[PDB]
Amino acid sequence: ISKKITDSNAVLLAVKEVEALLSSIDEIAAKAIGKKIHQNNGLDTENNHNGSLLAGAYAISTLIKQKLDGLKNEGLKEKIDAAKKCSETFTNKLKEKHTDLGKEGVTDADAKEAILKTNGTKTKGAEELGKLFESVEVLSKAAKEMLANSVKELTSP
Amino acid sequence: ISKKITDSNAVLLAVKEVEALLSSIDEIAAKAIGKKIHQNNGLDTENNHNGSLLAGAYAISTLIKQKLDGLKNEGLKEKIDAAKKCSETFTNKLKEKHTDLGKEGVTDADAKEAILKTNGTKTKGAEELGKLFESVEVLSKAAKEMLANSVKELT
Amino acid sequence: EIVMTQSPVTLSVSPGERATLSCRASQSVGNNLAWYQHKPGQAPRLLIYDASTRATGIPGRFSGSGSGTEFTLTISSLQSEDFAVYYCQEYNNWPRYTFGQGAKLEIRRTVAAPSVFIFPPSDEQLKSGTASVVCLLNNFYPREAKVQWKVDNALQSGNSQESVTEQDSKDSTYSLSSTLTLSKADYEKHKVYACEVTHQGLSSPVTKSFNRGE
Amino acid sequence: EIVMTQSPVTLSVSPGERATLSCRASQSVGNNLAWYQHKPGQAPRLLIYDASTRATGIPGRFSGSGSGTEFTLTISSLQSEDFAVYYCQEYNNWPRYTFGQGAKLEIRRTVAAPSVFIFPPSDEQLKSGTASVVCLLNNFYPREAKVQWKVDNALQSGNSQESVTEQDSKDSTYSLSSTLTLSKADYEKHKVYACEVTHQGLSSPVTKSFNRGEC
Amino acid sequence: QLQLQESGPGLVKPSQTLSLTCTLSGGSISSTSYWGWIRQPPGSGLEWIGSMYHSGNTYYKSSLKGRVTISLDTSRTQFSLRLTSVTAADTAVYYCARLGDVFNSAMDVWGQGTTVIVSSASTKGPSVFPLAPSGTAALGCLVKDYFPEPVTVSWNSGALTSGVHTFPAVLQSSGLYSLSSVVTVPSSSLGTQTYICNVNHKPSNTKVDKRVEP
Amino acid sequence: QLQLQESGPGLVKPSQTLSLTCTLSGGSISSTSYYWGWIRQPPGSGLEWIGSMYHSGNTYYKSSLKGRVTISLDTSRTQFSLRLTSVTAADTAVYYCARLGDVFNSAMDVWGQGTTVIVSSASTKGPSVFPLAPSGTAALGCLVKDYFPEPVTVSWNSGALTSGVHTFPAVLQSSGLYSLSSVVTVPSSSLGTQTYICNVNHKPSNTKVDKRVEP
Ligand SMILES: [Cl-]
Ligand SMILES: [Pr+3]
Ligand SMILES: [Pr+3]
Repeated sequence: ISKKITDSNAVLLAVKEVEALLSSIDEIAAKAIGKKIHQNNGLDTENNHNGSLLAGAYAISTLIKQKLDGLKNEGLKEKIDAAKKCSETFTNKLKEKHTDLGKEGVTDADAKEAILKTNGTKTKGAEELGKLFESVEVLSKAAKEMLANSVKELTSP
Repeated sequence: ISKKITDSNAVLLAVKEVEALLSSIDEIAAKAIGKKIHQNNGLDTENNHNGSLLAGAYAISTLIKQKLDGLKNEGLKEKIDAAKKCSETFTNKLKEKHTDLGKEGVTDADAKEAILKTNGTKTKGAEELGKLFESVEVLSKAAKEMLANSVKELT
Repeated sequence: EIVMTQSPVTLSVSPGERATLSCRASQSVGNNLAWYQHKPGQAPRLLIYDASTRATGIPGRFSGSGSGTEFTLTISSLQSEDFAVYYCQEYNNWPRYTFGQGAKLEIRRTVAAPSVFIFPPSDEQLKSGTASVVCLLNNFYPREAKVQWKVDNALQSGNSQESVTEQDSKDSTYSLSSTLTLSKADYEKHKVYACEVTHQGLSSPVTKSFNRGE
Repeated sequence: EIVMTQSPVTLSVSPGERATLSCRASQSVGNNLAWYQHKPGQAPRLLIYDASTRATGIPGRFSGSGSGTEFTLTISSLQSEDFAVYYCQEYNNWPRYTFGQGAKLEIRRTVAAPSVFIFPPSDEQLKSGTASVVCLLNNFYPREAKVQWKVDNALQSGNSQESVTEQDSKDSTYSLSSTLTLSKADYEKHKVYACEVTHQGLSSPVTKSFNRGEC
Repeated sequence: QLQLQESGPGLVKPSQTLSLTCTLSGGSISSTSYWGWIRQPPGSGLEWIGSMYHSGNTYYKSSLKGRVTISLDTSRTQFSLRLTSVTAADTAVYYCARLGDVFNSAMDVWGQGTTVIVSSASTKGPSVFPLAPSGTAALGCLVKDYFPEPVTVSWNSGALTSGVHTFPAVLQSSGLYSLSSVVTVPSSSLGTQTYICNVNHKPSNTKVDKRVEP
Repeated sequence: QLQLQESGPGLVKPSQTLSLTCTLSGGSISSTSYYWGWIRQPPGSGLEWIGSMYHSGNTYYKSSLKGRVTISLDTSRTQFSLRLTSVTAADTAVYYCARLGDVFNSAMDVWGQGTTVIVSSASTKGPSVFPLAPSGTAALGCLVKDYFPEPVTVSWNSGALTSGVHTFPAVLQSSGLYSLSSVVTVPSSSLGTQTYICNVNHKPSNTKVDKRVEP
């Protein structure tokens, strides 16, 4: 019971930090692609200068993979390893498409094609990010139920 | 004994995702300022084009404010508001310094002064970022024992 | 192809007694079932989840078993508030749910025969072109009752809509109105309009009628 | 500015018996105390946290009370593995700690008198310039022992270094060596060099000495 | 704190799209997650529509597949329901609800409920008809062919409350609603006490005060 | 899984800066926080907390180490570093890093192996080895003096004599050099029959000296 709860809680905190990191990528894609800081609106449009943001996006992406490496549980091993492959495929795609993403002047369209998972066309990484998102979300569902059934040890066996 | 364990975990998850967002700024500040994607190294140097990166930093910064606003706990009320106040000073400072931060060609130095809290000089927002990290962590410290004392009630 | 079936669609228990609602799944939803209260005029409330556990805030009179395809929600000593519909819910594919039909939980009372009244169409309505003959069942219980229209002893069908009232706050009874809608053309043709009422509290079906124009 | 004080610095328990450590706080640290085990050659192990609950991996023979300034680590039926230094720790300031001084916990056995030997400096040493007179106490218990040097009955002070051995694995006794260091010039001045040994297992203090070569 | 608040316009034409927005208050898309929509059509129980995720991945009932889309608003205060194209069997009350948590998952914090009617417009004021009575007697009012719902009826400007039943409205084939409100009075007061029913429909102004005569 | 691995240089001259880095294994600074803190144990004394860090980088210092210590976290967050300046003698100690954290205990959970750092005014030296001649058992031994740095290993008859041997912990003399002595108990009847040679081996200086003791 006590060993169950503390160890089961660790993974949920572990997984939900990955989801928080993913939302950092998703949020800059939705609200910061093609934008600049403005004193009143907070952000203002600046088209086709998304180069440094993509580096920051990839920066968070590799921080995500490191955290996926720190997750270890025999029950969740299959879903964590499946999550392990997906972030690696995403990070590799940004490397693969460096000719369009490795400059300061990356177009909005190609920037969105890389990190905006809700974009129309998703051939520069957004497919892999969504595939990654689904793998991570499949992990939260299994990890959350592992915690709850550890706590369902309050009433009923 | 049943409700509190679930309730405090909600508080812990809420705070630790703020820090996880807080960690998203830092890592981009540490590894992406003055950088570009490279097919082999993963990142390579590209100086003085940090505008969209810093715009992204502020984007997560206001996502942090949204998350601190969703926090409500009677005990942590004074400390949550303090983290709320700190988040606004950071976001206000970044917009306040738009003359240097709102363009594609923000220098590497100015970006580090804005979002790299361990930089040498911190006159463009990193000071307010430091205060924000410190205010949130005092909130994280309180939340950790808030959960733990719920579970040490088994023996 | 996941089916949830509540055992009675309506359930009648006197206040203070035990209520046993049942839910049955076409196949094991396992340890994943929910029970809801829904009073008319509010959002549904979550009562039980994981098929045993009560959402905190709800009284101890509600309880639930489960663990497979048997499922039961029991309110021991249900009170005045507890009369509503209760649905069960599958979430064994967690983002995906299937509700049940629901099961009304009625105040149980002793049989009361209906007071039957019949009303001729209004004159202001007959100059509008249509005629509406309304037949009312008053302060009756149980709800099961059937009213059929006879026009010159001709059984009418497909031209009446009936509506029932909520179980009365004081008397825990029902009221029902069946309204026959015809045009002046069909109303002018015939003379005898009768509604016949069958209810458990009537020794034999009661009929009340009127001829249009004394 | 928060003081943790383990009440006995040393504790001697027979194998198989109970041990009771105590820790005292200068002011209320509340229910925030940790107990660490430390064997020579290894890192400390965490035993107790929140002053009541044992760290996972450690046997149930370890126990802990607390809730204020009283604190006790109690080992019921401690075995050979359990003999080491034990620290208590205040951590009621979240990243800031203060340990205690430590408390060694030793094997208890019957009193054993020391075997006393004395050694004159070597001939190879006196042409190097310095002289080192060694007096060793061998296979004794308890550790409390006193060794004092007299050169021509001049009681020496401030010129000896003593070193003690680990509690012996087989017989659980100690050895100690006090080393008297003089220069050749000062070693040449005097003739009688004696170390006297005071121990609980000696009827009266034993002294062993030498004159500067045979006579 | 955990407060869900419903959406904009009902009364959408058939074959059109009804769009609803569920907005959070005192809450955010956090830990890092809330999802899902639920509906209840008239004469039928609740049924799940679809579920979402804080990322945005959606799962649908698969009889609404291709029809529904659930969406997450960036600046994630709110999420939206989109239903197209809409039959009259889509007329229902739609609920948004938080269908999740760490320790119960399904289906925990509910919205207040918003009503959406799918009909071919023609907002209409009611025509009100009396129900003249024949040891008690019964009288009432007939409210016919109005849309949309609701109408509110009071007798003697609210001075007659005991014995009254205002029935739930019925949907007749014309696509307009009709109901009737009945009251029992002592048969001795026919011609003694005046009875007037006040009909109040908000969509159109249509407040009529009609007297009933034995 | 939860593994801490220790650090660099073990011998810096006083008044200089010593730097240590602890690298994580099977883990990262995650959830969003783990693996803060440094600890040291100086010779002849107990453990004391040095400082604490945070996943952000916020640092908390003991004081009496104020202005002296700096703890830093490496971006690409595999390791964190200790910086101690300036370092007198008595900063020489055994240094531990530790995870001073977990969700359910606020101290002090995953420990390193311990690393030794000696603060001394250099002058690395091979040892001088001197005999301890014997006078129903008898005692003889070796005095291994004036060497630096530690450790030395002593063996008798190339490891053929182990019963009765006690090699004492080395002591630091006022000169800043270390010395120890290794003694043996022998049956007194075997003097002149059995040869006794003590083997002294210093790793820092590649000195192997074999000294015989003779009555
Ligand atoms: Cl800390
Ligand atoms: Pr379950
Ligand atoms: Pr505590």
